Amino acid sequence: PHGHMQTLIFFDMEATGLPSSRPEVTELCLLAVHRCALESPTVPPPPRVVDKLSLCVAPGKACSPAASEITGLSTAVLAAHGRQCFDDNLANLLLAFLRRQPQPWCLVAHNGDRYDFPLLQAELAMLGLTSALDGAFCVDSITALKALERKSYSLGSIYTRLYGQSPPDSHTAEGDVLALLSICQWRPQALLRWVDAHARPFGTIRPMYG
Amino acid sequence: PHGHMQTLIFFDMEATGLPSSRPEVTELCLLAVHRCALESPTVPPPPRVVDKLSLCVAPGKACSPAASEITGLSTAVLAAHGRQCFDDNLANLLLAFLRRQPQPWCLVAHNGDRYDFPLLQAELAMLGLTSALDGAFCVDSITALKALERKSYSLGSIYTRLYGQSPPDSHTAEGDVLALLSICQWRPQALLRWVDAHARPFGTIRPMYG
Ligand SMILES: CNc1cc(CN(Cc2cccc(Cl)c2Cl)C(=O)c2cc(F)cc(F)c2)cnc1C(=O)O
Ligand SMILES: CNc1cc(CN(Cc2cccc(Cl)c2Cl)C(=O)c2cc(F)cc(F)c2)cnc1C(=O)O
Ligand SMILES: [Mg+2]
Ligand SMILES: [Mg+2]
Repeated sequence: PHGHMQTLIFFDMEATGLPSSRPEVTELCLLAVHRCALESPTVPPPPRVVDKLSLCVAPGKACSPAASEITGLSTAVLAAHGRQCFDDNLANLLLAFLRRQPQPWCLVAHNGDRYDFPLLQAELAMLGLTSALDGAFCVDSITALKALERKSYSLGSIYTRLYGQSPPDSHTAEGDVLALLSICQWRPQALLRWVDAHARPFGTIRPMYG
Repeated sequence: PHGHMQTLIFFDMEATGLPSSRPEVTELCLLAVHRCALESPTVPPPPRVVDKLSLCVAPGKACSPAASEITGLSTAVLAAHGRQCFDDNLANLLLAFLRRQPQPWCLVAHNGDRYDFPLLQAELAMLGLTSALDGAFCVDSITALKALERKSYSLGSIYTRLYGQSPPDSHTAEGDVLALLSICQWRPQALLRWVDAHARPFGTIRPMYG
């Protein structure tokens, strides 16, 4: 018996590779927007009032050449920049950031069901924090945007169809979240309605592995 | 006997007004850059690998009309977006974010000595966390950039003198930090040298009030 989502947390991660490789997180971005920014609003500017967290993470293994080409990250470069692994302090930081947002929380990620949600659950499981985000909800924006539009349903393809130019910085987690936000601002009332109707408990997401 | 700063945390806050008004924080942005991004690098792009935290904060009082005009924030709007006050959870979040960066840490803020540093110390003092950032260092970028250039020494004026266009989004904490970073990337080796030579313990910054 959940109510209306109060915060939409636009969410994207980079990783060492695709799911079949048992990947690890290399970058994450959370962009928390209060529902009022969508309910009561060429390309729309982001809301003035948002919370943002963008962090790089040292994975415990090498990125694949393909992963490095598309994400612009490598394990060696992350290490040169002194990045720390996905550890208890990181999980605590994520939770403290989420706690600054009104509940209910809904993570919104493009192909989140395939990529971002199961990998986040796997990282948390490795720390023994298997219930840390049980109270959050989640939606996959490709599922939402397909349903609403009813071709390619990549961020870039959607954005270009809606706006005309290409999105900026397609190759970072932050760039992806910002493009997703812009898409979500096209018809924001409808998007928000769909999320409220379809949000799933994060606890129902199985870890990608382990 | 401190060594070389390992992380430069470009830092800007918005507040309810100027120091003589006993102001409170309304927005903060931390952009942590590893020294290697400056030491071993028209307008330079930001480094690929950075950590960023941008948060809005509910102050315990109204912003002045002048503050609202220049920052684009008001107490009522922050409240409509469900923002929380500057509390223990916030202080913990800030520390957890800083702990993901290699030490020594140096906060870098434009007119930081007048604005950002004393107000941060005042907020922490109100929570009884008077030593929380004792291990950090700080530099005021107006002091640095004056010394290095050796007219207006605002962010916009410097940026325009260095690059040609105007900076983007002069009216947000994040916009300010990003412009500051761009300025710092002009002659980054010299900037970094100056910081290492002049960094001050954050503990020597007196609270703005109280
Ligand atoms: C097609 N669109 C996406 C693809 C990915 C998969 N990638 C990037 C990647 C793309 C190609 C080849 C490779 Cl080798 C890699 Cl790594 C990830 O970084 C990624 C992240 C995750 F959170 C868990 C995961 F398994 C992979 C992530 N997000 C989107 C998006 O639309 O936001
Ligand atoms: C002139 N440049 C700046 C001025 C301020 C002062 N302001 C903005 C403001 C400007 C004018 C009139 C008003 Cl009424 C207000 Cl509020 C703050 O928001 C501010 C923040 C602090 F951290 C503590 C403080 F006391 C004020 C902050 N930063 C810069 C900068 O260069 O980054
Ligand atoms: Mg993605
Ligand atoms: Mg400032």
